[PDB]
Amino acid sequence: LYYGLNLLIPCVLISALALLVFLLPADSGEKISLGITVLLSLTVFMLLVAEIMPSTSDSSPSIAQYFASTMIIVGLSVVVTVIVLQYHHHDPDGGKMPKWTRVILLNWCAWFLRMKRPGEDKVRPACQHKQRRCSLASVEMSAVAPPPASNGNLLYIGFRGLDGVHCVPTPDSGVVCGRMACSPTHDEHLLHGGQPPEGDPDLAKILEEVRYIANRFRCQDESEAVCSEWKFAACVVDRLCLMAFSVFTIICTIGILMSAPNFV
Amino acid sequence: LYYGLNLLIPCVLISALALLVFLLPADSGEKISLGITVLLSLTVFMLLVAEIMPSTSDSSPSIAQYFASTMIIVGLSVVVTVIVLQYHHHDPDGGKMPKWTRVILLNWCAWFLRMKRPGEDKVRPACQHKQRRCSLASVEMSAVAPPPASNGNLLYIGFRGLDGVHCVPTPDSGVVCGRMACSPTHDEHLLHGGQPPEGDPDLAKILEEVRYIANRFRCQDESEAVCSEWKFAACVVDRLCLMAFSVFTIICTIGILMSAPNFV
Amino acid sequence: LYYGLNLLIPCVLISALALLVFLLPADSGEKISLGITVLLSLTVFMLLVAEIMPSTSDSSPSIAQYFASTMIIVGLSVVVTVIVLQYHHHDPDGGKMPKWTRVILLNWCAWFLRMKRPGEDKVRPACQHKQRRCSLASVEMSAVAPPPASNGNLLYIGFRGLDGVHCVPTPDSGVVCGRMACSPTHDEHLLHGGQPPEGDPDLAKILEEVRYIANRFRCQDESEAVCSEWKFAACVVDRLCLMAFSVFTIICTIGILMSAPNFV
Amino acid sequence: LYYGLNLLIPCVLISALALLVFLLPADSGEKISLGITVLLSLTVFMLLVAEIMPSTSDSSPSIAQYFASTMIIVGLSVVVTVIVLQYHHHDPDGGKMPKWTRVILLNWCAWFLRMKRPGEDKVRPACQHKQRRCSLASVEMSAVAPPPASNGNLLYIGFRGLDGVHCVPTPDSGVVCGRMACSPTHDEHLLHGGQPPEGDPDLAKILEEVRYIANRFRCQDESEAVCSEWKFAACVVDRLCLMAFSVFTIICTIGILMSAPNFV
Amino acid sequence: LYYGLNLLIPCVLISALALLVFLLPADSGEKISLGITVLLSLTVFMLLVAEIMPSTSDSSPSIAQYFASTMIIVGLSVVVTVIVLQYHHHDPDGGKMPKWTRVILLNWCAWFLRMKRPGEDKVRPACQHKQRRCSLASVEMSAVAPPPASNGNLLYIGFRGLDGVHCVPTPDSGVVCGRMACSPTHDEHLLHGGQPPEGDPDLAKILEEVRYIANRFRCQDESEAVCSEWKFAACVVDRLCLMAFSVFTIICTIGILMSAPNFV
Repeated sequence: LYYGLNLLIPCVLISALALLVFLLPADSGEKISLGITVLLSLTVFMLLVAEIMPSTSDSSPSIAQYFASTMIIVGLSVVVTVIVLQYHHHDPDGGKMPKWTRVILLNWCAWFLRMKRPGEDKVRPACQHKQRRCSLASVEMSAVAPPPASNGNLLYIGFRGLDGVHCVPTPDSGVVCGRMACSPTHDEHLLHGGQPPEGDPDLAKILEEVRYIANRFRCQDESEAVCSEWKFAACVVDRLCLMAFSVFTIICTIGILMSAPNFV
Repeated sequence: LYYGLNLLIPCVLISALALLVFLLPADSGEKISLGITVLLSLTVFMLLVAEIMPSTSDSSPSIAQYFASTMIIVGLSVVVTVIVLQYHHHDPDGGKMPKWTRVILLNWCAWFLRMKRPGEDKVRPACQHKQRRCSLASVEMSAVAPPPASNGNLLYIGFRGLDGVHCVPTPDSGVVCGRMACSPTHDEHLLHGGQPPEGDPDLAKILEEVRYIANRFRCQDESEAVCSEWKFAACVVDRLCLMAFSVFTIICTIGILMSAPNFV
Repeated sequence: LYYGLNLLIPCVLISALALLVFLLPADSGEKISLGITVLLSLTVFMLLVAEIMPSTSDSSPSIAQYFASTMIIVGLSVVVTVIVLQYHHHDPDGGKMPKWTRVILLNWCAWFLRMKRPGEDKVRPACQHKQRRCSLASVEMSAVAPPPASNGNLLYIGFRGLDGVHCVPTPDSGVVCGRMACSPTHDEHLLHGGQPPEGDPDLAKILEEVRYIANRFRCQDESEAVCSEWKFAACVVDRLCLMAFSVFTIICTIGILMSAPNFV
Repeated sequence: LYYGLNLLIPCVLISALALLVFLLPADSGEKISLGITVLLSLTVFMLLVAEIMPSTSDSSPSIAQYFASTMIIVGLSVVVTVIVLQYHHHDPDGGKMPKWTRVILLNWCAWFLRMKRPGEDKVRPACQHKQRRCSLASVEMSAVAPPPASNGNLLYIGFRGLDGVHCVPTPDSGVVCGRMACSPTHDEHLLHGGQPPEGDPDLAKILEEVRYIANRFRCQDESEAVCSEWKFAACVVDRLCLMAFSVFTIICTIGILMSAPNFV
Repeated sequence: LYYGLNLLIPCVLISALALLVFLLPADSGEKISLGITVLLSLTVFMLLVAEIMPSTSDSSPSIAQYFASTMIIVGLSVVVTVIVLQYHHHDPDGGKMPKWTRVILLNWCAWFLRMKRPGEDKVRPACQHKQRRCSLASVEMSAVAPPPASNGNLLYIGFRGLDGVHCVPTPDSGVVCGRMACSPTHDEHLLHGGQPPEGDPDLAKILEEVRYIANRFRCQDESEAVCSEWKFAACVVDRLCLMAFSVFTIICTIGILMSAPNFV
């Protein structure tokens, strides 16, 4: 009665912790260590195995096969932890070349947020009207800008979209000579009470330095955004590995349960 | 004499450390590891158990049941540690969907600060006057703004409450044409000593860039505030788990004490 | 000859490391783990004890009592480590209510810097003149401001002391109409070369935003100062616990030494 | 059947983790610990060896030689981990004197990005035209500035290249007296509507302080860049050590496989 | 053949790692733990010793003395690690009073950079001319300012040297009334085109707030500089301890080698 419980509780707990390690968010600070830490908890347990199946007295290959399979599984998990952490730095050494895994990471992120399976993708409010049709705004295979949206598309084309209307307004809109809203129509005599349009050119340099420091801060902001994106990609890969290993763990448990009468 | 002490001191110390781990604040840096670290301290101790109850010589299911229960308890604690840490990042992968646990976290935070049990909620200075009544300022089921307070309500409606009087003063107050306090009454001839009301439009752009960098800093401030809120939620969940497991640990100790004569 | 040395060196080293852990500064990042790490170093050592005093072959309660006492001491130390770390975050959950331990922490900090024992408090340069007397500047039981000093009192009453002379100069000093030092005496005709006293009101808004960002930075400065104060309080509590446990460790060592002939 | 598997799976897993540790990016926070952590996982395993080859009962030098070789390999790896981490701080104590390893690190970084082996260096689009020739812009043995490029050469000569045309425009270009583009040709009567060219000298001091704080921020930016360069150098050295130890591990595995029939 | 190798390789590896731990830079984050981590690697190894020299079967004081010496050495190293880390925070509790170890740390830093031994101090380019003589600029026993240099002396006397010529130019230089270089000679009629010398006093307040935030940033810069100095001092003390323990380790190895025939 105590043998089965003492052999099942620790193994089941270790198998559950192995999955919980990946279920944890992308904590690059501790993950790389946590994945190994759990492994240590198994090594000590291996000693107890020597009591029930010594390496020179008892010959029980049945449970030894399952133990070796679990050891290989945890080793592969610890190894893939390093590959996952690799996506957090992207050192210049190379390896995981960019422009290849980004399309897969974006697809995974879109499938996690917007479910794709028939349970929620097909069974949902839909119609055959223009609300689900496609046009020049959807089919952008020719490198067309995205539609105007507040999720990072309206201000994107403006700020990040260099050479656009916000920075290069070459299209003749007629505001410089047709409208007077904050734009005098070819008014060359508009003087600031007898002075030029600018009180002191030093203000221009002050504004330039202010914009320079603002861009310096935006550089760190973009670095933090890239770090967050790398963390999200690592978490997505961890979730994928968890989903993949879930089936293997379930199969191993089913085999150990169905093969228990053969040994016990 | 030495057997009972040697079997009680380590188990009691481990049971106390298991609770102290949750009693620790929400230290995401070490908590995720600490919860596992303590577990290691038990694994080695398990070896000592093999001396008193070998897995193939002695059959003592009485204490084995309690040992397995303690192992399952610590495993569940380590597993819930990961669920708690999950509330610290809220990755885009999903899982703990927001807008559901926030109402429970706020309720727990309000109950911890403002006690709700009869010991302090009912036995306190109270009266049947307007000080405890309700009005349009308390019953805000129609999405009404909170009362004016300095705890994050007076400046909230002003700054975060867009489209309000601070940004969209559409209500005709009469200050633009009835009062002269920092608001000339339709005075179109008010010139800055012969110059327009503004010395140089470049100052407007300088102020705009200053406000832009101020908003950039406020973004990081809000990120830090959200991180602190997530840490507080994790600490609240840890305290809840501690309170829940306290009864289980007390019951286990009472059972081990009352069942000691059966084994010893 | 080897038995006594092998039993004394590890125990003495562990007892010294237990105290050195608290002697370490308030390193919240590693302390919480360090206190537990040392504990692990003892668990393995316990295995060696099983060789000299098996749990079912040898009955030696003499040294077993001291071993259990040391185990309880290290467990209490590890437990108090969590209480110490609790003073580093002060989560909204409650527990260590403020306004109670602050007066004790300040007293401990003043006693550590300014020694209070007769060895250095009484034996020091002193006299019965006004240098050691008290007046309205020392007896501030009526919530009086502290004396003017550069240790955080001169600028404190100025900046942090709202409603004072620096922000609300209600006392009629006579500088607005009696002195002309940076204060024209009721000079309403003082114009900036024909212009108002201010060139552009936009400069006022620029200065206001500059002061706003300065206050935003001062907020983080105050947060860091509070964190440093919490770290100092944790270090003070650690030093107090070290001083308390020093006597217990000395008594345990004296007992083990005087009781050695009984066992050895 | 179980003996060979139980002796091969753990050893192979440890050998793979030893290489994966170096395959991990330059994580100075955990690397220094990770390299040692894996070592611990071997120590416990050594205990199991005592079951198959006790230190006083069985004499099997064949596998003992391979075990000692693996132990020495992991020890050398752990030792070189410290030398790698040394490149992350470069303390004033000395040791790894600069100006010597920089030329090797740059060469390694250029070889990793731009492959040098014949597989990709020689087999690639090339021609005997000027596209592959050399001139005064390529042969810069006389300390000549690099060609103008956007990879850190166009703005480098401008900002970091003190005493240049951007800061010391001594070459007579003729813009001060030949061109009027933002440079009045010796126009001494150009007044800002009756005022000097500058409205207020205080703006000059404001711009000077703005540039001072910008340089203060650039100092931290350069510190972060140097830290990133040190991390990249550490990662390059780790990859080099990995490539070096790969051949040794392969040779050890081949020897253990070919020498298995002698022992088994 | 296997006994000697199995007893020498682990001990030698541990002795080398003990020194490599100190050879590592002053990593306060991991050092405090690393020093203890290595210790754990020894505890497990101690178990193996019980196989060759049980605590109740074999009496071998020869190697037991060396084992106890190594244990005491590693314990003293771990203890001194805490004293080294103490120099990283300098808590208000006291202990290592400043103004005493600073002169020793500076001397050690100067001896490490500028070698003092005859191998490099005496054997170097030197002469008996004024290049090696002393004058009022070298003998500064009367608290004289250091010579003008770019290593932190030219700008030091200017910025940090309050009450100097940069802030208190009391010496009558004659520039206020003798030179017109950015200093009108008692020109009271110099008006900014009919306006006072300053366009708007608000610019003075803006510059004052800019300087205030610059000083706030300089405060954090000085804090980081002090932290770096403390880290350098800790690294210097670690190197000193390494050099001290090198002789002890060499003596222990020589003794173990010369005393091997007595035991083996």
